[PDB]
Amino acid sequence: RASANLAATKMSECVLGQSKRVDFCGKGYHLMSFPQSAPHGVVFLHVTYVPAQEKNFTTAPAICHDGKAHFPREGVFVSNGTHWFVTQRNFYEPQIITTDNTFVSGNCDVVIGIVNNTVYDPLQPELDS
Amino acid sequence: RASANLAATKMSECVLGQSKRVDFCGKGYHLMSFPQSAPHGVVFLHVT
Amino acid sequence: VSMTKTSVDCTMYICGDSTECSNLLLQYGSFCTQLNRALTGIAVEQDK
Amino acid sequence: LTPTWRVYSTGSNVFQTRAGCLIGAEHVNNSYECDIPIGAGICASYQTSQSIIAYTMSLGAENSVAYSNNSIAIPTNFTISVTTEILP
Amino acid sequence: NTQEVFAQVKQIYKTPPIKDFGGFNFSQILPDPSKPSKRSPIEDLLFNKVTCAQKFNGLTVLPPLLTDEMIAQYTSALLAGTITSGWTFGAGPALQIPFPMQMAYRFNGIGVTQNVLYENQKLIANQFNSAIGKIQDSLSSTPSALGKLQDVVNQNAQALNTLVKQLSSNF
Ligand SMILES: *[C@@H]1O[C@H](CO)[C@@H](O)[C@H](O)[C@H]1NC(C)=O
Ligand SMILES: *[C@@H]1O[C@H](CO)[C@@H](O)[C@H](O)[C@H]1NC(C)=O
Ligand SMILES: *[C@@H]1O[C@H](CO)[C@@H](O)[C@H](O)[C@H]1NC(C)=O
Ligand SMILES: *[C@@H]1O[C@H](CO)[C@@H](O)[C@H](O)[C@H]1NC(C)=O
Ligand SMILES: *[C@@H]1O[C@H](CO)[C@@H](O)[C@H](O)[C@H]1NC(C)=O
Ligand SMILES: *[C@@H]1O[C@H](CO)[C@@H](O)[C@H](O)[C@H]1NC(C)=O
Ligand SMILES: *[C@@H]1O[C@H](CO)[C@@H](O)[C@H](O)[C@H]1NC(C)=O
Repeated sequence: RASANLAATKMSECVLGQSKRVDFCGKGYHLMSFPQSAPHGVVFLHVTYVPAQEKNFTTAPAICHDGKAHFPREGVFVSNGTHWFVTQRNFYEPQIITTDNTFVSGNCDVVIGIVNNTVYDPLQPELDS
Repeated sequence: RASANLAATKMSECVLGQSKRVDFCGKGYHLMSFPQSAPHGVVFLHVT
Repeated sequence: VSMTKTSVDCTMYICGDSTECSNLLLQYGSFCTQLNRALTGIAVEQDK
Repeated sequence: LTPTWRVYSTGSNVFQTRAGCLIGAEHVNNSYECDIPIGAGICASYQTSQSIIAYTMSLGAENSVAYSNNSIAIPTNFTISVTTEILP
Repeated sequence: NTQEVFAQVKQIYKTPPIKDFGGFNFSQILPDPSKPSKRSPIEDLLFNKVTCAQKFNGLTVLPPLLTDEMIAQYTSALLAGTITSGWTFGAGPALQIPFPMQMAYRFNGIGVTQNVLYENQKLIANQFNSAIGKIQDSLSSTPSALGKLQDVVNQNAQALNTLVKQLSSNF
């Protein structure tokens, strides 16, 4: 009965939805689950997302631009050695640092590990032309 | 065995991740958790 | 969430006011003590 | 009290564990995954000529994450894996 | 049960030789190499707190498959993965990340911006260290802290003692 309650919970939270519980439905970031009837039991085919190929990058908590601290709206600041990019956490998709993906939260004196870089303003080129 | 299943679930959802379940791992907005071996048991240091 | 918090007096159940029955129960060991301890554990568990 | 049961093989097979002593299995100083749990961290397996080997089971492949207050590791590729879970 | 609770990790991760975690101090929870068994001070208190031993009536106690040292090695691997990688070591390859950035991740997890932590990094680190020290002190002082494990041990011991004493009755 405990096993069947667990099976019902897994059906509800992984077949009927996507569960954020870690290692509840498969090892990895759970995507789906498919029930399969079995003799006196049930089999779940837990479809999970597993990152594969890592790559080292230099990172900073914030970006000091124009005398103010810029933090990533969603992602992390990474550098390939010379240029700084903002990248989503779970997949390497470098993006140019702009004001759309970053938010200002003060000055640079207080953040530990902040680095000096430029933040592109998507309004200045239109203002010039 | 029920206690050990709960301990395994807490390990998976709090040591290996951040759980949004309320009061599952400590009282408050759960941040982390640290396993500690104990005689015939386990101790979790729920950082909240 | 809980169930009725019953308790059973093993000596009063097996035997009434009889003392010969009480002695014959005494020679059977500590079964009554185990039963009373189990029922008390159930009671405390219901409160918990 | 028959010699067929008592076999020691010059005493090399005799291995003293915490769960007792294992007779008839050769001790190996390297570690694999647990196959037959003897107890107290000792497991036995049938591996090559071919004989039972008693060893301290390996908890896993030792790893060392290259921690640094300045470097991060972000995956550039993924893997859609399907895990099978059986429940009565 | 032991193998399900403690063997969640697949590889025994190692804590880096230098502890530069932006002010966070895990010395109370990380293994102490000075003492013989690589157990953290908190684990030392936990093992010291929980406490007719030669029963010859057919009763024997089988040793657990996972020794206390192996359980401590699992615990150390989980701690090192959590500190160095975060939650990434339970969902695939362990991805290194500075601990202040991991805490920023977790703050976003609870619905608080990274902003809150990056200007309160020292304060939050000090609060975490003080909380860990208070756990150390409370475990050291209060004798009934580990009530559950001691209760389990006492229940098993009392059951065995009753089983032994049942040989004294005539039936
Ligand atoms: C990152 O650098 C460390 C430095 O020792 C190295 O061990 C590791 O393999 C590197 N990661 C990648 C993906 O190359
Ligand atoms: C980093 O990426 C930029 C992309 O704009 C490229 O121009 C530069 O050569 C790259 N540098 C390295 C070291 O990969
Ligand atoms: C990282 O730590 C080193 C010393 O361990 C220090 O010199 C450096 O400034 C630190 N960087 C950041 C971003 O904290
Ligand atoms: C960033 O630039 C400012 C002036 O633009 C300077 O005062 C500061 O020292 C720079 N930061 C670093 C880390 O060089
Ligand atoms: C462990 O066994 C190997 C077998 O080749 C041997 O070479 C080694 O000396 C042994 N070490 C100890 C400490 O017994
Ligand atoms: C990702 O991995 C797949 C195989 O798993 C491969 O076919 C593909 O080329 C890889 N992509 C990159 C960008 O490495
Ligand atoms: C961490 O705590 C230990 C004892 O609790 C103390 O000796 C040490 O100074 C603290 N800081 C560091 C960086 O180890």
